[PDB]
Amino acid sequence: ACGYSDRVLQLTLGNSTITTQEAANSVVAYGRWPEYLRDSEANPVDQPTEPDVAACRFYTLDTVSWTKESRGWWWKLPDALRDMGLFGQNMYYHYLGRSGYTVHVQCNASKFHQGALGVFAVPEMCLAGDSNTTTMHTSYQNANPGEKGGTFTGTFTPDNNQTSPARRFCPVDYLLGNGTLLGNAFVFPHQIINLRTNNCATLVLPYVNSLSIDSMVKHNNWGIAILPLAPLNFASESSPEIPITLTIAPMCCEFNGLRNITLPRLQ
Amino acid sequence: ACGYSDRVLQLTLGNSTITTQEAANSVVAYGRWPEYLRDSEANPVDQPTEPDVAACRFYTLDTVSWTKESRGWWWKLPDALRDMGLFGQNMYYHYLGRSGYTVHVQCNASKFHQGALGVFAVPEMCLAGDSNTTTMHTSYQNANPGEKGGTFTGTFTPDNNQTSPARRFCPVDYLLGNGTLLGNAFVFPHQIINLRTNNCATLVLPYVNSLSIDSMVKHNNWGIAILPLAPLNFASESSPEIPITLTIAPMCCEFNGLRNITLPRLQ
Amino acid sequence: QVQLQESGGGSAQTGGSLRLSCAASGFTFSHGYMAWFRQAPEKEREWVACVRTSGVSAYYADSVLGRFTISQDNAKSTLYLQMNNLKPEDTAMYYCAATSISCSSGYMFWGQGTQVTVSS
Amino acid sequence: AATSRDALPNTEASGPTHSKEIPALTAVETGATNPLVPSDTVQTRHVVQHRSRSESSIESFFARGACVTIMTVDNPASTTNKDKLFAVWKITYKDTVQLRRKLEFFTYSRFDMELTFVVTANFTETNNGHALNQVYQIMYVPPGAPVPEKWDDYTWQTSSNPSIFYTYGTAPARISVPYVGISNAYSHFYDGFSKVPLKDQSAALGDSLYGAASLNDFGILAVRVVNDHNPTKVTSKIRVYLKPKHIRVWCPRPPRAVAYYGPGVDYKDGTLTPLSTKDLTTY
Amino acid sequence: GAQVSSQKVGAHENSNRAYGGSTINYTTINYYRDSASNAASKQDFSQDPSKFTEPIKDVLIKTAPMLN
Amino acid sequence: GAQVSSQKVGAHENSNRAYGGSTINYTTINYYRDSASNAASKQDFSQDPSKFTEPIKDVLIKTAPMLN
Ligand SMILES: CCCCCCCCCCCCCCCC(=O)O
Repeated sequence: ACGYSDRVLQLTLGNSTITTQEAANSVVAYGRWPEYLRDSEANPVDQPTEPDVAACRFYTLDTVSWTKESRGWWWKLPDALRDMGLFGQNMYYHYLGRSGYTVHVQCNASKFHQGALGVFAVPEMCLAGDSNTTTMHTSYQNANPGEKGGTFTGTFTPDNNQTSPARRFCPVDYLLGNGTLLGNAFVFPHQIINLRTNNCATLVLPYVNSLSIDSMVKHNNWGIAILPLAPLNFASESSPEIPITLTIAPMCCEFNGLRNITLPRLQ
Repeated sequence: ACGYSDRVLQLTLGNSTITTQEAANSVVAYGRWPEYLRDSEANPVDQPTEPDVAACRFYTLDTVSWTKESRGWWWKLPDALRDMGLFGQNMYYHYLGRSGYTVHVQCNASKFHQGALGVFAVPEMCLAGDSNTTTMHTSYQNANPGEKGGTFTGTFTPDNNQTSPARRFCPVDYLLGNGTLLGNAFVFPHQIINLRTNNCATLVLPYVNSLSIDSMVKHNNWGIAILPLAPLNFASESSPEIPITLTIAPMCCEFNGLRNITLPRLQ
Repeated sequence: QVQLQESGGGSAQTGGSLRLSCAASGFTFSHGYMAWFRQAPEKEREWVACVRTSGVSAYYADSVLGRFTISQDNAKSTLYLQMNNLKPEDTAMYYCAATSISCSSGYMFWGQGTQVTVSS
Repeated sequence: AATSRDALPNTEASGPTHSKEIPALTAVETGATNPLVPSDTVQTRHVVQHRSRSESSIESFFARGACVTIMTVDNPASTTNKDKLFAVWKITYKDTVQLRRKLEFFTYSRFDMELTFVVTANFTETNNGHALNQVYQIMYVPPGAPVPEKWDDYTWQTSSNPSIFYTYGTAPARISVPYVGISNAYSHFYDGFSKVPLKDQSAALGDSLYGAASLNDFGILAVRVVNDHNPTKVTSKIRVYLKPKHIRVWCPRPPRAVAYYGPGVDYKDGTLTPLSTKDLTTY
Repeated sequence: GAQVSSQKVGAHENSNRAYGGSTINYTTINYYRDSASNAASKQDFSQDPSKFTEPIKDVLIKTAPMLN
Repeated sequence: GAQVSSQKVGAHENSNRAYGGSTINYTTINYYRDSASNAASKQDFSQDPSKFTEPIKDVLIKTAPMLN
C-alpha cells in the first residue's frame, strides 16, 4: 500500500543515521534487545555512567577490501571500538563496562556481481594460536588488533621461532578459527550478504557474558567474523574488487568505577 | 543538641567527598543553584549529553604556595578544568557546553598563624594586558593557563619588546586585574579565609552567561581570584609558608553537538 | 569614507622586490589588525599577512614566509609590504585589507587593489 | 509588588537592652553582609519614613540621553580636489567615557535603544558665500550590507536599510531600535576569543582578539549631506545621543577605577593612581 | 485604549478641588505597533538585596552567633 | 472609531503595574476616506508552503517510500 519493505531500512542512533535499500530484514541476537542493568542483576554499588548519545552512535571502522583471494576477516567488541570517540574515552576511564551493539556491515555491488559473505556474531569468539609448542600463547598486543582487526587464513602454519615467538592468532577459515567446522557457524546469530539479493548485514547484539558487568579492557564480549562462503566473481575478470565497511554502534552502555585513565600497551 | 555546626561541612559529589571542621558556612552565587537547561531556555536542537557522575565530581588542581611575598592567584572556568578526567574529554568533544561549579579552596594553619585570603568569583573575569602599544593583545596561550593558572602582580610593567610581544595578562592586584579598586571586589560572591577563624572557602557557582549554552573552548564563564587581603604572618619568623589547594567540581554539566576531538594549541 | 588606496605596482623580473603601500584614512579604530590579501589570477582570494594595530607583531602565510615583509607607520597612517624574491607563484593582485580584523579574516573595508607580475 | 516609589521601612522605637542576642557580632568570612538597622545598636524613637528609592531604580539610572559619538561630514565646492566628506562610524557605546562606565556597572544588559541626532553646521573658508539649508541622511548599514564608498554611489538608495533624512534647523532626529542582540543579553565583558587556535593549524589562522565577540556587532551608521556641491564650503557635525530604555541588567561589577584605554579592559601606565593622599588619623 | 496612571504628588498646590488632593492621574496612549517605541513606564519593582547581601546556604539570623 | 491592537512585547521593562506585564496595546484611528491612505497594519497571516514544496497530486508521506 504505502510501500513499506524489508529491504528498505533506516536505523538511527544519536546523531547518526544508517539507510539501506537492499536489506534482508534484521537480526536481534537471541531475541533479546540490548538493555541497561536492572537492580535485580546489579553488582557494583556506585552510580553507573550511561553515556547515551555520547557513545550510543554508529562508528565506522576503516574499510577493508574483498578479492577472490580473501579468506576472511575478524574483529572483537568492545576491542574494535577502543578508539572511537567518547565510547573509548569512557571505556578507558572505568574499571567496569557493559555494552550492546548494532553491527551493520556494508558491501554493495552490481547485479552482475556474485558471491556470499557470512557475517557471524560469536559471543566469546576465542581464536586459536600459532604455535605447536605453546598453547594459549598469543600476546595481548596481537589479541586486540583494534579497528583494523584481523583476518583468517587458508592454511595453518606453525610458528617455529622459539627464540622470539610471533604470538598471534592463526585462525583457520574452515575451522572458524576455533577448531570447529565452519558449516556449523550458523548456530550463532547471523546474516549472509549474498550479492544478488542484499547489500548489508545488521546484527543487533545484546550484552552477553557470565557477569552483569565486566572489565572491557581485559575481556571481549562479542566477535564479528566475516568469511566468504562463496568466492567473489565478476564478469569474465581475473581481478575483481569490492569493499566492505563496518559501522558499529554501542548500545545501552554503562560504566562503573571511575578512576584515572588506562594507557594500555597496544604495541 | 546533636551538635550540628556551620564550621563542620561534608560535601559529596559522585565518588568524591569533601569534609571540613572550620568553615564559615557556604556561598550559593546569586542565590541560584546550578541547574540543567530547561526546555524554555533551550537552544541547540540535539539531545544534550549530561555526564553526571562522570564529570560532576571534585577535581583537585595542583597546590600553590603562600608566602609574605605573594601578590595573588587566578584561574578560569571551564579553562582550569580543561584536563580533568571525563569532564575535559567531554569538553573537547562538543561544540557547546554549560556547567556550574562547587569551588572549594583549602588553606589551613595554626592558631598562631595570621592573615586573610579573599577568594573571589567573577563571572567573565576579564584581565588586563601587558602592552602600552597594543590593547587586547594577550594570546590564547596566555589567556588559558590551565590548572596551573596565573598570578597577580604588585606593579604594572609594560611590555616593550615589539619585535615579539609577551602577550600576557599583567593583572595588577589592587586593580583586581581589571582597572577597578580591589575594595569593591565584594560585589562578587565571595568568602574570606581568615586564618584565626576558618580554613576553607566554598563557592557554589551556577552557569552564568549571555547565552543558555556556549562554546567552552572559546569562552570562560567564571573566574576564581585569590588575593591576600592581609599578608601572611607567623610567629617571629621571616619566611613563613602555607599551601593553598583548589578543588573544583563541575555541576549540572551538559554538552551538545558531538564531533571529532579538538586538539587546541595550548603552547 | 575610510579610504584604502593601494600602491606599489607590479612588473618586476623573477627574483626582485617591490614595495606595496596603502594609504589609510577615515576612522581606523586602531585596535584590531591591518593586513594584506591576494586574489591571484585564477584562484580563490587568499590571506597574505596580518600585522597588529600599532604593534609590530605579525604573521605570514606559509607560502610567503620570510619573502614578504609587512610593517606599518601609524604616524603616516600607512602599512607597507616589502616583497623580496618575487616568483611565478607570486604573480597576482594584492589588496590592503586593514580594518577590524581582530584576527586574520574579518573585514568592513578593502581597497581597489593593484596587480603584480613576476615575469620570467 | 514593592514598587520603586514606595516609602522605605520605618524606624521602630527600641529601648535599652541586656540580652544574649548579638546583632553587633558577625563574621564577614561567610561573605554575607550583616543586615542591621540603627535600632539594633542604639536606642531609637519611632520614625515614619518618608523617603523612597524612586530615582535609584535601574530604569531611572539610565533615563538620560548620552553623547556616544560625533560624526563629521562636509560639503565642499565642486571644483575641489578632496572628496566630499561622508562619515562612517562603527556603532558602539565605548567611544565615549561617561555612558560606558555606567553600563559597566553590570555584566549583561537588555535595552531598547533610543538614538538622538543633533546636527550643527558652519562655514570654514573666509568668504561671504551662501549655502541653502542642508539636508542630511543617516543610513544604518547593518553588518554585511554594502558600505558606501562614494557620497553619491548606489548605496544611498536604501531599499532595505533604515534611514533618516534630517532637514537642518528642525528638532533633533530620533529613532527607536529594540534589543537587537544575538545573545540573550548584551555582553559588556567577554572573557574569550572568537577563534580557537588548533594544533593542525597555523598560529595565524587560529588567532583573534581578547574580549571580542564579532568584530561587527551592530553595524555602522553612514551620514552624508544630501544636497550637492556648493561653491562655499560647509562642514557639519552630527552628535548622537543614546538613551537606553526598558533596561535590565545582571551581575554587578566594580566600577572602573582608572581611565579607559582602548575598547578592552586594559589600562595604560601613568593612570594607575586613583586615590589621593590622606593621613590615617586626620579627619 | 488609554492608559491612566497615578502620580506621586510632591509639592502640593493649595488645592483639593482640582489639584493637591483628589489623586492626580496621567494619560498615555501608545502610537506605534512596536514595543520598542513606547515611552519608559517608570513603574518598576524593587527587590530583596539578600541575593547579594546574604549569599549563604543557611539562613542568616542577625540575633545569633554567625558561626555556630 | 479607534482601533486598539496588542503589541508583541520584546524587552520587558521592570514593570507589571504599567508596562512589562499586563498586555501592552496601541491605538489607531484612520484619518482619510481612502483605503490607500491607511497605515500598514502588519497583522498579516502566514501559510503552508506546500503549494510550493509539495506540488504533487498524491499526498506526500515522509515516512514511506517516495515512489511506490
Ligand atoms: C537605524 C539604526 C538601527 C539599528 C542600530 C543597531 C545598533 C545597536 C547597538 C546596541 C548596543 C548594545 C551593546 C551591547 C554589546 C553586546 O551585545 O555584547
